[PDB]
Amino acid sequence: AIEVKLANMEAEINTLKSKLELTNKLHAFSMGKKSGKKFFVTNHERMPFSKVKALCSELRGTVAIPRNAEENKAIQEVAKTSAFLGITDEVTEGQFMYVTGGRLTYSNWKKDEPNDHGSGEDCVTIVDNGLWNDISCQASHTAVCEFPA
Amino acid sequence: AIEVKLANMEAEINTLKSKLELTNKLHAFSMGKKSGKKFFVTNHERMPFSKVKALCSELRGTVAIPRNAEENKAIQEVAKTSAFLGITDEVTEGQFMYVTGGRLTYSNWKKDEPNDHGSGEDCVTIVDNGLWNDISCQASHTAVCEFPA
Amino acid sequence: AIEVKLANMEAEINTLKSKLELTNKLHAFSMGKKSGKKFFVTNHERMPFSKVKALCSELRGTVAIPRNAEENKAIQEVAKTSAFLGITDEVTEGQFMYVTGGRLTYSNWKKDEPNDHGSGEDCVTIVDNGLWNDISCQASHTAVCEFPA
Ligand SMILES: [Ca+2]
Ligand SMILES: [Ca+2]
Ligand SMILES: [Ca+2]
Ligand SMILES: [Ca+2]
Ligand SMILES: [Ca+2]
Ligand SMILES: [Ca+2]
Ligand SMILES: [Ca+2]
Ligand SMILES: [Ca+2]
Ligand SMILES: [Ca+2]
Ligand SMILES: [Ca+2]
Ligand SMILES: [Cl-]
Ligand SMILES: [Cl-]
Ligand SMILES: [Cl-]
Repeated sequence: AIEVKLANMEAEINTLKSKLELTNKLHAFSMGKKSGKKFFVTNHERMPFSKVKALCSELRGTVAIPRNAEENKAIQEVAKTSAFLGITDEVTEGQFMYVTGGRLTYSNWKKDEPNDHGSGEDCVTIVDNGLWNDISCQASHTAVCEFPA
Repeated sequence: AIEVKLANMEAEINTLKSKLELTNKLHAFSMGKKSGKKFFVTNHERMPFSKVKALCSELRGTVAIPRNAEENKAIQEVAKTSAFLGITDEVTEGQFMYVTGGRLTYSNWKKDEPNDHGSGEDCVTIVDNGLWNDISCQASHTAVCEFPA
Repeated sequence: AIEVKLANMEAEINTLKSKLELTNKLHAFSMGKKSGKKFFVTNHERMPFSKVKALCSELRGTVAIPRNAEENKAIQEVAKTSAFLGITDEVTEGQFMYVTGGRLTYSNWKKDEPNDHGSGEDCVTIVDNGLWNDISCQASHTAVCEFPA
């Protein structure tokens, strides 16, 4: 009994793991995930940067970051409005870095941006043109999370 | 060995449970669930109130109920068309009650409504502009379920 | 007590099985699955027929198959563009069959189709107005999968 039931439950657990993996594949598919491409998702809610980071972190994802023009357009299409990107110069003013770490390898700054305007701007929002504008991390913009290809 | 295998399997199960909860959170988010707000969702199918109740119950949710103007707008945008709300005045005519219990707090009745028109109207539909109209429970309207925040 | 921990594990696993089933049901509901009806899903990606089959099969579904006009309309609404159907005449030219078996019954061919045009056309796409056109299986069209009622 004991050992047989124990061996069975290991197979029951592996079966459930396979099923959950499949469920995740189906949900990603219905969410628009393209083959071998990272995908972006939003609940269309606007909130401050820290809340977006906490929200995407919970979902085991990260705040959306475009690494090229294609991804930048992908994020733009998903958000439909201004959306925070996972990029900030909070550590050293004027020096933008990915929240995941490192200096920028691609950018699409609007003319004369980033400018740390007025009282200060350490976050970044992709606007309705695909262009970028640094803005207050306290302002509320659309939450867009990113998941791996 | 046995006690160690069992311990290791309990660990795997806990991990699977967390992963499943993550799948549920990502799904709700992708479908528009707002932070700290109830999750409203529909399959766009129209059916009698009894069927709507059975359907949401089977999903472990309940027929959508607007507790305030914010929730009412939320349900309105998810439904798109006329949809049943989890409210009826089946016990005492004129006394609308939530299917989950309690007297109606918030309401958004249309002019000249509720009117218990014709042979009687004990159910409620959110219609145009998000206003409410009492209607026959046997009539077919969109099924919108709600899940907790 | 080993036996008590084992019985609890059995209860934990069964609880997970029920919860995963609920997650699958809720996701299908959110994706538009109507009661007693099969449902269709797409990620809007365009690809050759063999890729669509492979992808749908992996999700334990199949390339969408319109068995009647209601389903055809449903597939048309989900796809939004030209999409492959789970129907081909690869086995015997001129004789269309479902990928899962059986000779084609209901059909919605555009005038003068199918025509096995040029070097040949053994696949089928639902196009404009929801009508059908036989096309090369090597061409890339929208991937739409169907799942059981
Ligand atoms: Ca600063
Ligand atoms: Ca700055
Ligand atoms: Ca700026
Ligand atoms: Ca009555
Ligand atoms: Ca009444
Ligand atoms: Ca009425
Ligand atoms: Ca042929
Ligand atoms: Ca010919
Ligand atoms: Ca042919
Ligand atoms: Ca043709
Ligand atoms: Cl700031
Ligand atoms: Cl009634
Ligand atoms: Cl072909």
